[PDB]
Amino acid sequence: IETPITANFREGLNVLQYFISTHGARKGLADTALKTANSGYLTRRLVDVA
Amino acid sequence: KKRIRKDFGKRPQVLDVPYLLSIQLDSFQKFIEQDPEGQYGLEAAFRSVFPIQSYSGNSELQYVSYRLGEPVFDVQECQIRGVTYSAPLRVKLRLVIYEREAPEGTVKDIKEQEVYMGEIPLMTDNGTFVINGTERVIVSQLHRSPGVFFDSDKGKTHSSGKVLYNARIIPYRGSWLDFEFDPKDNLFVRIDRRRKLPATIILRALNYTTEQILDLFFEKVIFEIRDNKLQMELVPERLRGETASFDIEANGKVYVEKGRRITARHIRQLEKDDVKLIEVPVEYIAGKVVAKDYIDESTGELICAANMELSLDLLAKLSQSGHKRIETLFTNDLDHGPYISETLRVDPTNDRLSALVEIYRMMRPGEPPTREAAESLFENLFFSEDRYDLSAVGRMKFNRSLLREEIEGSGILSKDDIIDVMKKLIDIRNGKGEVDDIDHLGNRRIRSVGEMAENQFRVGLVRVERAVKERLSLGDLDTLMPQDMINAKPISAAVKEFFGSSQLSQFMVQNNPLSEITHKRRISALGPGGLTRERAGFEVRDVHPTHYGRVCPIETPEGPNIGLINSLSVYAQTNEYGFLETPYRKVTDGVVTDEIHYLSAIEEGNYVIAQANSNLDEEGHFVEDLVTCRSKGESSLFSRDQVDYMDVSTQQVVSVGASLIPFLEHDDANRALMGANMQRQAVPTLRADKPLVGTGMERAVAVDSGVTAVAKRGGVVQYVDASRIVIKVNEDEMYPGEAGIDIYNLTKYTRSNQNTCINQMPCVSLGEPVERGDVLADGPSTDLGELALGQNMRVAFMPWNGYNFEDSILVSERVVQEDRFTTIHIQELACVSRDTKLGPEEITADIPNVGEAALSKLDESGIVYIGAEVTGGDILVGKVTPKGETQLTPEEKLLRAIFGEKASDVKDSSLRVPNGVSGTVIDVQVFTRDGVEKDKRALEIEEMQLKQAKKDLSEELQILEAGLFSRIRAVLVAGGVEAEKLDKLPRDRWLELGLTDEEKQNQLEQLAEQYDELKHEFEKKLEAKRRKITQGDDLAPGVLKIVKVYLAVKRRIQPGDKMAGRHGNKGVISKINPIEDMPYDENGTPVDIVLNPLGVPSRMNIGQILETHLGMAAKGIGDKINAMLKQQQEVAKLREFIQRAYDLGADVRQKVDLSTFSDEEVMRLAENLRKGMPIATPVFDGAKEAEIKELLKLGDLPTSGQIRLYDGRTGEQFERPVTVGYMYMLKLNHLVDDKMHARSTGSYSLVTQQPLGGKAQFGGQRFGEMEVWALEAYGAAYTLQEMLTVKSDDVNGRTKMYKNIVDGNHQMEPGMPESFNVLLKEIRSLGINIELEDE
Repeated sequence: IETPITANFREGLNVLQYFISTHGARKGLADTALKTANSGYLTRRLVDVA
Repeated sequence: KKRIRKDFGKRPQVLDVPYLLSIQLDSFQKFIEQDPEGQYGLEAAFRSVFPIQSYSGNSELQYVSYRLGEPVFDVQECQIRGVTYSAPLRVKLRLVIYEREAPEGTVKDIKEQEVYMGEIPLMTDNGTFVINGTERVIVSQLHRSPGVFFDSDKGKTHSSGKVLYNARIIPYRGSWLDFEFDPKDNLFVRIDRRRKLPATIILRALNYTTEQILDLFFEKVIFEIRDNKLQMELVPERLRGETASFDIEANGKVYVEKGRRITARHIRQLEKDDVKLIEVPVEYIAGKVVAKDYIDESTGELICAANMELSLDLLAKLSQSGHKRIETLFTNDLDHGPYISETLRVDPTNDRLSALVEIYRMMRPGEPPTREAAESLFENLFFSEDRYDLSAVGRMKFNRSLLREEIEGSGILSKDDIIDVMKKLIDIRNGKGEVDDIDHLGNRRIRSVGEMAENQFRVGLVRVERAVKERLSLGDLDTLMPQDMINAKPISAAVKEFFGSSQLSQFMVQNNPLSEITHKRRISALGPGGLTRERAGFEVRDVHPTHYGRVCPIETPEGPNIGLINSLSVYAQTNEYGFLETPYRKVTDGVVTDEIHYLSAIEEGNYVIAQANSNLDEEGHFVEDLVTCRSKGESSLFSRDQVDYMDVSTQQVVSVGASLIPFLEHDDANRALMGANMQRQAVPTLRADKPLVGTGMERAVAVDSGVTAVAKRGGVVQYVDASRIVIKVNEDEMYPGEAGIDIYNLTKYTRSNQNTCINQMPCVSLGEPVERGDVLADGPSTDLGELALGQNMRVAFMPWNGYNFEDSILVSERVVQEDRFTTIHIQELACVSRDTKLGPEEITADIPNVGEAALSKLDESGIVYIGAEVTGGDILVGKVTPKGETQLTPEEKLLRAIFGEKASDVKDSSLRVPNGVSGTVIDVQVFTRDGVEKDKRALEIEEMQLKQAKKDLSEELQILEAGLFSRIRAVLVAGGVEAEKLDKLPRDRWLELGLTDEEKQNQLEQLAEQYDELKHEFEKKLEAKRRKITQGDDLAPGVLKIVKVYLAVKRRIQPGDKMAGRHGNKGVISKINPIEDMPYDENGTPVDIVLNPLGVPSRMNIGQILETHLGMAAKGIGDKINAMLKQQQEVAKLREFIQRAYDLGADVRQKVDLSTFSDEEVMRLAENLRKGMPIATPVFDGAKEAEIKELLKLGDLPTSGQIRLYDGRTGEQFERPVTVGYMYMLKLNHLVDDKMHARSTGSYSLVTQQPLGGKAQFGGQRFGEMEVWALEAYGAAYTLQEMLTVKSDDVNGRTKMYKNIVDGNHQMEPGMPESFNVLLKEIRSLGINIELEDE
């Protein structure tokens, strides 16, 4: 994004900058969401081989 | 004297949060208008099924108005009882009969008013539904608008797939309609996402010739033939991106010479001179494609057909012929590619017939298509509502896609819609124009609950409508209106399926009032098999910049689903036709108006809207000319003259779950997500205490939602009970006598969905004039009118001793000594008796093989009384079950035919208490089928109620007697004094004794009438009770009665419970350390809860700390104004200390000076901030680094924040001060999974020898392959061996092992596991064979 953010956690964080950081905050938690359901999927492809 | 409310952040709230139930009520109301007439929702679906027209009969069923009949019960008997609650649906119908067969003379219009059709549930006074037994709520849906789009590309992920654009149509019911291109510059079409077909096969089926198709994707260029030469209607705009193949000259001026390309400059040069006619060679036209057919008007022979490419030979005949109007196609190599021109060639079909047949087989391959079937199917693809309906809103959104004028129209698509769309698709593929915004709310529409209920209702209609046509002939004359036509079966089997089996709808979260309101006001991205699944969502989970103030981008549940749900924000609301419109304060010039207006998601981008984080004195002036303003995604600095609109507040940005968060701006979205979920997992605590920092939404949730009881009409309270709050309304003369009696029932101890208990403790005392809108009773966790989930304790952040490692919580031993976190849990244990091979089971207390203490608490019917101190082992339900001839012994067979049949036929099979849990009975279930005779079960309880009701009269007649006779005596004595004489004769004779003529005699006469009148009212009052008890009986969906005993166990705070605040700091209690070791201040008051400061560096949530400094200094900031200035007015021994101790702390001129202001002045200075008792802090616009620090030096006691404590273990000076205060935390409810799962030896399965749990025996933990590789890795062999042998499967292993351990020795070496046997046998039976071999 061409529009950086100046406000931080300490001072008054407006509704604009808080909304921008949400974009990169959705990814992280949405990653382990499908891994906690079955983490034995990736390992299965390797253990059954060697 | 007038001042300001004085609080954190200067953001005046003009329009308070509207009804939160606007998403449920408003939607479902317009859907099914019970009280109102018939319009929208169900009505919008009746005029599409009732108007049936079956030939060979001429019957027309006209619709009038639908009116919901009478419901089943109230709203409390749907939880405490076993009521399914299903209100029948009856609609007015007036059909006319026009027989067309044999002369019978039957002509009349019989009007069958009400006809039962389908059983659709209704919505409660709050916004929840009930089908089976538990509360069920339907969550809204959100997907792409049912119309057309223009994405990038798809399907070409395996190969290259470069330079390829496509369009997609996503309906709700029917087939798909795609349009993609291939590397061969050819367009195709996908129906129901199947094999690719020519994109011109669907057009021909709509009665379109080859000549017409060409005039639906390309513009026509008219060529003129005069003076034996070729001309052309030149169009500058069309020359964009083309090479000059000839000398473009006009009026003796060569604009573009042959050779050089045509830029954008030469285009404007032609538009300025208005050049619309130039000379063009024959080769230029040869590269074009003729539209229609052109024959020689001199010979009569065909020169060239349609679609055929022109040439130097074909054009040579078109010039000699004599034509003047040559209509061809304009195609080049760039912004006008011949895509459709090459589609007709790869199209097998040639007309409409070959098209309808080809499509029919493609959809339903099997039976040979016919003349009627082929046409019927096609019309039911995208041209019929009964199979393809894009609702009444889809049309509106579909119009703005093609830049249409009007927005109204039909739900189905036309032959002109698809074509106009494909036109834009080509433009994008060419170069002109770009893609469309998908994530934009302009496309992603919200599906209200009402609409959702209509979605599963329209399906059941097209299923029953196919039966009303046939049964129409089965009717005699004019009597085919009631059941002799429509059937209420196909509909019920279609609607009930969604209220249970559907993934979109799940169990209602009632573990907390706030958790309930956030469930209704929730949006889901998952739905039917016509949308998206769980596999993909990397384009819908992520919030779009356009989603501003319409949905909180961080209100999605934490766990399996992240970003798939996300509830709905606050001020945002589903308007009329989907388009979510968030409120905006219309501000003219430099004056802000208090008026509000709902702007569309597409209208917002047309106006510039300011922000809420802007300083405003009142509502008539602006702080600074240049202030940060936002548009529709960008950020620019506008003046107060350019500003047209402005946000309402910093509340609409988030939801009600995030609005409660004090310091949300100081928290990162990561942990802020869980912070809103901790409130969703709240639990009704005993000591309900409101936070020391409110935003202004804790009072709105309780009032609007069905949490706090609201009076119907003003009146005077006479009595206040815990179970009922009677309100004596003065509908007549003002007297204590009965009049407008309106009883209000308060739900006490009933089981919810999350095994929680909802209570309503009355607040109004004796004699208190209530007003319309006042509170009468509290709620599950509400204190008075606000919301209070958790509690307020003393917090001291400090790494204790290993305990608070990751996410752990340490609490003093005082927490268990007091029931501050003691919540109420309710578990349901249903016990059903079914038909046995020997006969129906019985429910009696006669159950052998038990102890005396077991049948002691049980009555003479097997059902335990209410209020029994039961425990692990005690019997709750007295159910019995026959054995069988196989289980019978020759000894008990003889006495079976001698001492009676009911002697030794049945055995022991009653419901006991699960091992581990131990509580008390709070509610028993009563049922008795009429066909099974009303035994001692429904007779004893009845007799008891008859005895109580009779006693309730003897006590009322006693008080009434000793209440009036004690008054008539003081009147009789006055004048006719008879002391020792009146206390002799019976009380019923005191009425016969008259008194000298006087106004006093009238008093005795009136009191004689009041006695007989009232008494006669109490006598009939008992009569009414002796009716309902001995009248009709309601049963359960089960068979042979059902006894549901609810168990309640005091769930104290024990190791394993998880607690968290409102910032996202989720943790679990470690060890309950005594008040001995735990540190404490210099003034006693030991620390209650201790957290880990290390949960800040990693977990970015500084906000939680801000609350800590706000809780400690709360005795000098804003609460000080209401904790000193308010208490000094009450107690006279405080007014002498507050006036002096205040100025010494706060010397700010802004603050209230107790020394100057009097008792009257200060009083009014404490009413401006009464609501915000524990100060007030908004969401993203409240506290500040500068404001806070200043407010910490005004009251007691520490400075800067931290303060010097002392170690609880050592007791010496604590090195360097620490941050302490009162943080508002919250306890999380305990799910069934939290209950310890103890198992050692239980029952096993049949086909397999795997242990299986259930009611009594707990389920065994699974040992997945993941755990297998663990022990497989270690050198251990016997450990993992028995793991899947002696432990579980192997049957001969579980026996020998147990018989060896009880002896004292080791278990015999693992022989042959059951797995080895079963598997081996599954091989021998086959063609192969496995056999074990020795060394």
